[PDB]
Amino acid sequence: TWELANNMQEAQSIDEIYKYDKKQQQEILAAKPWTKDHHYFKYCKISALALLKMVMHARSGGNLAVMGLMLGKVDGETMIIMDSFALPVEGTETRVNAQAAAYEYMAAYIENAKQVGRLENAIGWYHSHPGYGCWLSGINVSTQMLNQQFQEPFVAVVIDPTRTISAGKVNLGAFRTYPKGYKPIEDFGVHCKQYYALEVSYFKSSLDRKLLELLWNKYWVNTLSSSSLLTNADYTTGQVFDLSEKLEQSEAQLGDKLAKATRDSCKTTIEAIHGLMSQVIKDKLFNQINI
Amino acid sequence: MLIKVKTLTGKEIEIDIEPTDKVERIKERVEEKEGIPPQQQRLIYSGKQMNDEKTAADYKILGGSVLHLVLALRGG
Amino acid sequence: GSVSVALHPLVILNISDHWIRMRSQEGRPVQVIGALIGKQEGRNIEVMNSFELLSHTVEEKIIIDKEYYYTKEEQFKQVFKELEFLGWYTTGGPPDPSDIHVHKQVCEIIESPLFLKLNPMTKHTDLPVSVFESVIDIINGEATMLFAELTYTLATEEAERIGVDHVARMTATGSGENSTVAEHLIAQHSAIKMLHSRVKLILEYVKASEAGEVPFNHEILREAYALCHCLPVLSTDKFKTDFYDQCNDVGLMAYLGTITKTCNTMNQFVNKFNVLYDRQ
Repeated sequence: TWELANNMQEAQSIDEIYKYDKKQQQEILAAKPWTKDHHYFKYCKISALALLKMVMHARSGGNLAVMGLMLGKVDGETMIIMDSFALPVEGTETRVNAQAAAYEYMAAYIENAKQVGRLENAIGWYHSHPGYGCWLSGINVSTQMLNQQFQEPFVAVVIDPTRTISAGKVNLGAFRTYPKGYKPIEDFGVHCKQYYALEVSYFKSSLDRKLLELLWNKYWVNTLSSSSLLTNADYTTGQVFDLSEKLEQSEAQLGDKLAKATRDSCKTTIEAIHGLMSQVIKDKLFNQINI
Repeated sequence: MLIKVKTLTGKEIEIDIEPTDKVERIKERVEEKEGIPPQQQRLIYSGKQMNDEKTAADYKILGGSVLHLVLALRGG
Repeated sequence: GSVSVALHPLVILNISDHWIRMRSQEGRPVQVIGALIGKQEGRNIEVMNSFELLSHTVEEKIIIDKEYYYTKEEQFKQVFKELEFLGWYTTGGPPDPSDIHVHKQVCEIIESPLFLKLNPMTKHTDLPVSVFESVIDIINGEATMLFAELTYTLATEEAERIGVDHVARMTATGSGENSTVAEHLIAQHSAIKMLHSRVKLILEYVKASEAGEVPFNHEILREAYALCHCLPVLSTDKFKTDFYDQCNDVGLMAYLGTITKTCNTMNQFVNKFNVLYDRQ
């Protein structure tokens, strides 16, 4: 009653994305929609479990560099990833070569997962960059060339362990690449024309959501003493600046983007009012007792 | 003579091999059918990489056990 | 007291993912069996990761096969070096005798295994997981394996908190029609309820001390008085002015953002109007 909806067994589309429609996957693979246009999938959604597994692998690597695979599927315009799987590769923090150990490891792990009951396939790979941002190098560009031109459904992931640890936010970067021939900012590197970037999103199930909320529930002091909107001021100002640029672009276009601008403005306003609401609730609870 | 090759992405290849054929020969044919580069194939048979020097001599098999091919994938 | 258990916020996610995978695959939720791996440091036991173990069924009983575990034990040794077998987990409620039977061959494999219980059908504030330690009875006859409940901690490395906050900020609230209010106003409601429970416990102790059930400990009451005198926090004029400035700023930020949603609806209305009642 207090939570109203609660959950005994009911779910929604959030829990629906975890399945394997064999006929649907077969027909999208056979139709091959992305082989006809270069500007295909721009949305990549990766589950939480894969994220933490990648982060732990990168941290266990230390100052050196690690490298592993990933598992998932593709659905329409979007890409779904929900598994991480590390590899036993070694090398200097500036270069790593996959020896025969990884070649015998990926196949063995795939067979073990198939025996377990897993049904997904290889979708890409993740490589850790210890310090030098998140950008594909020349050898990475060539490897992504060959991988996306031989194994069309693919995507690369680059993270920065050191900067993630120091700053406090993750450095997940999902990249697809433009094939050879199609020709039509120093941070991204020197091959900025050959490779581009993609947006990142996350999901979690109903059971995962309940477990995460109940585990994070042992954070009450920080929960009611955080006083947000005083820590994310720079983020909100940057969001408003990007809102202004998007609004200008939409106004120029009118002479759609307006829907995207409206959604972004709604998100920022919702965050601001949520911060104000938490502040008001704290003031009501603490400052209105004993006169 | 009717061997099957399954990759980790889903591509299925059906190839015909004489039992006494060399390993370079089978790579050459599978590159002809699909388009693999001539020197960049890793081939796995029953959880064991096929040695290039060791030519195939005894294929005591009619289906079932399948060699999975994988590409060299490396970064820096 | 036995061993100190160090649980990590990674095994639980693995169990939940496995459970949802099986529930979606089979439609009717079933029981899942896995493993637990980690480190043994003297009298301390810590869990790092967890991989599923294949289990067979014979008649009505469940049997853990040894060959699959033997093949998978050396496989993950390449990536994780100082990682060793600790125990296994399963989904369920109370410890049934089938748990004892399945734990028999686990004790056969490893002398003293741990046990993890996850209950997806929980309706209590306590942690759904539970850690049990195996005890061999001395009474003659059917020597049942006794489960001794221990305390589980929440030891975490540096990157746990940031990752859980990053994933929990969004939770796909805008796609499932769950309403962002039903997330924000509810997440802190539990914390407020916990603070209420703690204050209620303190008040109950103070009342009991007043009545005479508990002895007159003339040290806790001083702290209770000090806590009582610190309730009206920051009732100065500067704080009120700052709070009013914050409220006005957030109100203006909401005005700029309502004024654009209204404009977008305005644009969609004129676009639909220029086709119905006016040609071209």
